[PDB]
Amino acid sequence: AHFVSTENNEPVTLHPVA
Amino acid sequence: AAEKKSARQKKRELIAKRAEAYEAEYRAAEREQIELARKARAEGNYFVPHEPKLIFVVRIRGINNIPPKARKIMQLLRLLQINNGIFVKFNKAIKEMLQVVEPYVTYGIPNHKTVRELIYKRGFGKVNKQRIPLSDNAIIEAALGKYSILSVEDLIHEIYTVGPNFKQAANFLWPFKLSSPLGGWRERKFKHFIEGGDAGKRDEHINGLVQKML
Amino acid sequence: VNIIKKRTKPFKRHQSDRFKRVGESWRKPRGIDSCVRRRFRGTISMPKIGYGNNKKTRYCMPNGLKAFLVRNVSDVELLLMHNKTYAAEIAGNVSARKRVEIVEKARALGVKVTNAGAK
Amino acid sequence: AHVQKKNPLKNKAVLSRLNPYAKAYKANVKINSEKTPKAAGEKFLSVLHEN
Amino acid sequence: SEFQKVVVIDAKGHLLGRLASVVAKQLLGGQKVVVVRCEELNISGHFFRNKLKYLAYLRKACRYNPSRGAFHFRAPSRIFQKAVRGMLPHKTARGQAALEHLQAVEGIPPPFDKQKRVVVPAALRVLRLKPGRKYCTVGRLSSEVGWKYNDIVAKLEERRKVKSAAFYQAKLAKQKKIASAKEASPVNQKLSQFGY
Amino acid sequence: SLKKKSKRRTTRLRSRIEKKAAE
Amino acid sequence: AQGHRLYVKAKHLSFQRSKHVIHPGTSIVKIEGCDSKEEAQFYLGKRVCYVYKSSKAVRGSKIRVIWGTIARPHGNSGAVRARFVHNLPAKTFGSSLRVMLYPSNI
Amino acid sequence: FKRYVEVGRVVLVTKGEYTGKLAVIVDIVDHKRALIDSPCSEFPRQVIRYGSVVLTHIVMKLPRGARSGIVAKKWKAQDVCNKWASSAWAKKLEAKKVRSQLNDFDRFAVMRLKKQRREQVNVAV
Amino acid sequence: ALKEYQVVGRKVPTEHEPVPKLFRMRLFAPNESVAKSRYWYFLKMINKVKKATGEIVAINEISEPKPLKAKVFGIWIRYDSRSGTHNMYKEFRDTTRVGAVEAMYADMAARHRARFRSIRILKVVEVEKKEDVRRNYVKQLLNPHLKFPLPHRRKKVFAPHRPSTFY
RNA sequence: CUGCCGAAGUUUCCGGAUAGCAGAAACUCAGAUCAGUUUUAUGUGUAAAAUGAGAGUUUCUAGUGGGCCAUUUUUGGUAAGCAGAACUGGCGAUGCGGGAUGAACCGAACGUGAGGUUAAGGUGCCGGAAUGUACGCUC
RNA sequence: GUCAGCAUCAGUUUUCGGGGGCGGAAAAAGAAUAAGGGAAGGUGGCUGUUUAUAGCCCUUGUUGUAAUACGUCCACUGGGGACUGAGGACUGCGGCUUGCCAAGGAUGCUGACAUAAUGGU
Repeated sequence: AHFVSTENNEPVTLHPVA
Repeated sequence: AAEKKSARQKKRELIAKRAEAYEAEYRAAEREQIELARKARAEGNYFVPHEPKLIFVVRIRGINNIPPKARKIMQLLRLLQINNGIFVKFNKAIKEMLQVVEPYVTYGIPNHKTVRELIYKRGFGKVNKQRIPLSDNAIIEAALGKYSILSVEDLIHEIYTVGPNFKQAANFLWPFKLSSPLGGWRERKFKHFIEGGDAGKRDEHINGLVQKML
Repeated sequence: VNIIKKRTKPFKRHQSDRFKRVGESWRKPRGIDSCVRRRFRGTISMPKIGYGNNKKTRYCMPNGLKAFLVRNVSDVELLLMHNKTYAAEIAGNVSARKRVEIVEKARALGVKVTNAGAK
Repeated sequence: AHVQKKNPLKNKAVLSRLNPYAKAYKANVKINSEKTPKAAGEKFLSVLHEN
Repeated sequence: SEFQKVVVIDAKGHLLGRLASVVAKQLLGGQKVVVVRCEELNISGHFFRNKLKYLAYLRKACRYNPSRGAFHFRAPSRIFQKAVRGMLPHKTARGQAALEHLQAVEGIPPPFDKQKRVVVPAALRVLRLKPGRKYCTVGRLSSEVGWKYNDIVAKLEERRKVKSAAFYQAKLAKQKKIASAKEASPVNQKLSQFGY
Repeated sequence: SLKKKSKRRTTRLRSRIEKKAAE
Repeated sequence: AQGHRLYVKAKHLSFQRSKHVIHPGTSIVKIEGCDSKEEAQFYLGKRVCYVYKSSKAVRGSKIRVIWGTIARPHGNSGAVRARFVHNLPAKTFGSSLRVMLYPSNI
Repeated sequence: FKRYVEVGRVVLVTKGEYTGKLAVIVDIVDHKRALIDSPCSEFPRQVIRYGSVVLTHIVMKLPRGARSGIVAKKWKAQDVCNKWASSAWAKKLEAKKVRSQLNDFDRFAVMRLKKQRREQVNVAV
Repeated sequence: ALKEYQVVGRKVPTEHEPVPKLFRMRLFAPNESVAKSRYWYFLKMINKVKKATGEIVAINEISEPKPLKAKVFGIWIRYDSRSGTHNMYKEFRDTTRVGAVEAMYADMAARHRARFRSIRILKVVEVEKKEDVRRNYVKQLLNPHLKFPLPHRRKKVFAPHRPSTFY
């Protein structure tokens, strides 16, 4: 396995578009 | 007289040490993954578990009305009968095979209990092109002594962890002849597993299906 | 070990019931459209090698011995060493005088007689 | 040899034959006996309870 | 759950199909069933719709000798018996035996008016039909198709109600006496800890 | 039926209905 | 008079069958008072018998009996499957069977 | 009507693992669901469907959405317990439960009880 | 039963995009495998992110923070019809976001004969104020004096007495 | 009479020789080659890892040389049908469960039996199996 | 000889429980108990208001290593039922200690009946 950093990689929430 | 008894007794202790070492490895690997996930969650970080190098494939469709292209692959997978389960080395060359026999087989990630129970109950070795039950460690020892596999626990380890000799171990195991599931399949079985059926990839639910089949 | 037979009814030739000219002795149907050779439902069964009985109990009577045809007192003597394996069966054309002689000799030798009380 | 196949899971004696380690296994171990550290980042909770 | 030798079913407020399917199963089970008050059965759908149903059933007849066609029976008991029969293997000896173990009668004849009449919860209109939905009654349907004993059955049932109610008053008066003497004995309250 | 016409259809009629649906 | 009947009553419903094939070896039995497969687990292993009468006085008796054993539940409604020493005749569909209380485990 | 689905009504659970218990409708969800709670610790606060309960005639004052503790406090204050038991319906249910748990020896004593009770059958002429 | 899943994923890192954006969706599925499959289908249909070139970085089930409190949820949906183009908004009153989603799927399948694939969840929000509550039946459920008779009250065959079927 | 092996169902050239499928005999081959398969690489084709299987040839001698149905692509279309190819399937040599009944539909492929569990389809009654559970629509 | 009943086992299987690890938001809840915030589908009070003579919602602390659900695992355990008994001196792999054993396939204890039970035709 490996690690991934979220520092300056904050997740953007997405929801489908009509 | 005494030489063979001493050698077999020492061999018995050696297997016990290996089995103890293997059991600790599984516990440590599970514990360390949990610690890594816990630390990622505490830091807000995201931790990706490694890809599963092992997959267990069960044929769910019979020998009737199957295209020749799909038929040859199950011939190469030794899935010559319905409700037959085998171990496959999950890699880039296998993902494409299983993607085209998606409507005919199901597969997923087997845990240790699934592999341990399968070899204990349905474990049969291919000895001199014959289906001999793995009823004692000497059967495995004479057939896989070149690859330093001496007992059922060694065979389970070589299958579970996908060691260097996984190809030899998987080829040694005659394809498991599983029964019809206890409780049955879903209402519609040949739909894709995602769409409410019981075909294709199912990840960690291959265990819940296999326990029915054992 | 007991004797168990895979089947008890005989295999009858097809339509032997309907026709008196068609004997009940089994004959394999060569008809191409024969639904009975095709093994349809409700049709009668055909002789198969799967109906063969146990090798260790084949040719054995219910009592567990094998019938051996005997014509004279000389034949019975040949059954001295197999009285627990073979049971003497006197032939149907043996006269009444030789019947009683065969039965007495077999009884003295300890050899079973299958049809002793006859003629 | 091996006239009958006996399942090691249902046969304690056959399991001993196949696996000379089941005699000492210690299946259940108590490891959550110290102060349980509630490990969850505050930003992770906000992302979890988002929208 | 249980059975009796003879089961008397009071078909008032029951549905034709729901009751018949329960009855047909009991007959094949080996029980004897007597369905009384067959003229009080109910059918889903409004009266005109059901009348057109049967009328269309009357149309079923051969050109040759209509006496060889389907014999249309107008009595409510005969209507109910036809519904039961179609739910039975009536072309076999097992089906014929089950039919003979059933007796459907209009009203309640004297041999059955002095016996307890059970009801089928699975066939009751008040439980099976949504309130406000249209339902017909076989008695009115039969009397319009050609049944010609509606009035007399109504009169005979009125007399049966009067005689039965007088019996109930006598039994209730007797039950009042035994109820009064029930708790009069101190032994009832002595060890009533067993729930009796 | 009950109306004027049988709801049940002829087997060759069903197939050609499937054929007409296809084209 | 009601100091007897140490048995539960039951009815021989039919054979164990598909829509078109019967298997006369095992019979479906409706034990009364039983209402679920969980309730049928009590009656598993009990001794069910079929008591009938014949013309001849065998052993000076007009009544013969075919024994049997409750095997497993059949469906969600509490019916059971029973295996008799001699498979029951097809004429007993709907007849009465007696389910004894032995071998008991209560 | 005597029974209405309203906040503060005591209900009897009929279907589920809590059959026979007494609950009170703390809040109403919609035409097919209701949120209930009971003072007894064995009965957790949960959402139930109306098919699982039967509306009892006992209605006690209760603010909408009250927490479990205050529901118990109101339950103790208004003495809903043994107020349900005061009804003849509850006595029949409890007597049925007692009869269910009786063993063979207790049933024998019952027969002697009712035989002695039937002994009198004495009425005035 | 459905389970709410928080799904976060991204494309495989490459010299072109060494730090790809982490896309997170809140979508409902019976299990994790279905949730990831629906996530990848949505990501392809929205951001044109290929399933093959991507991977899943985090998956987490979500429990209702207040499952014992009655709430009203408004759900936006893009239903597919014969024309395959529709968008509606529906309100459901219940105690769990999963329950509202469960009710919405049953309702749409009951009325418009929809399916799980024809339905795509657009947005789920918790409307807490009676002012923003729009539907009449929801308002008549939030009335302070709500009380009504219980409707549809409804082996042991051969009952000896007639049912009370009332109070 | 039983048992075993078991097709072709049509190319390619002038009724055929040929090939193909099925067998036999005799050879060599296991540090070897194959494959109705998938990856990798080079530009759909070519070349070299995965998985399965012992893999090859030479002789010679039987039977086959039709069609039907369906999918997809495509060629035109036509009142509307359809017509022309290709494509691999299914039948054809083959019973069984279900679809009320059935050459082509869903499952499933066969020695004789016991037990267990399922597929497709079902559980009001005929009929083996819940007049199950939950939410809606419909007179 | 026939047919039964039970026990201790072996093989296949089905069906109920009990106990204990581990995991997730180290469940979410919740309860009890301290802050602050907000209000209503507005209670006492006086249509309008902010816990009073009902209470509710939100956040935090605490009780906390809370419980429980759930997933998962036990070479953890307790029962009920059905089918099967192939093989025929000894070898083997193992366990407990020469021996004993659930360890390379069923034995033991009893009955009833023979004028009948079973098997037939």
